[PDB]
Amino acid sequence: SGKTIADVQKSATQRIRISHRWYRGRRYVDVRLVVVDRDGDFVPTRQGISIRPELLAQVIQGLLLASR
Amino acid sequence: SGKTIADVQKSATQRIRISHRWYRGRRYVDVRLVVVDRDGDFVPTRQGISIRPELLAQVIQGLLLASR
Ligand SMILES: [Cl-]
Ligand SMILES: [Cl-]
Ligand SMILES: [Cl-]
Ligand SMILES: [Cl-]
Repeated sequence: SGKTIADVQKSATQRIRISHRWYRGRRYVDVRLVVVDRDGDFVPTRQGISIRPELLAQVIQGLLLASR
Repeated sequence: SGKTIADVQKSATQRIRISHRWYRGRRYVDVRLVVVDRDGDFVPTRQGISIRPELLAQVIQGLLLASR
């Protein structure tokens, strides 16, 4: 599917995965909750968002604003 | 409810909203697709992630790395 850029460990069972995912000729930044399933593998969930490259700077500035 | 920090305009009917949200005493940073239900009325979808403040630096770093 997508190439993993960063895996941020939330807990023993959960991570936020930031990946590049190509779709129909555009490279999205996918930010997604991945959780360990009954087999023990982390698997992506539907709790995630696709950021096209032109919005990525605004999203980062938003997170900086949200920092304390 | 939560407090909106920044909205990133994605399409006419969509934004990526960065907000503060709380569970009882605990603050989180939430990044979420919001979309219209009724006219100009932006409701939150399950397409989003919640980040305790101590993970925010790693999410920012991932996103920056994803720009490359
Ligand atoms: Cl898009
Ligand atoms: Cl783009
Ligand atoms: Cl968390
Ligand atoms: Cl924290």
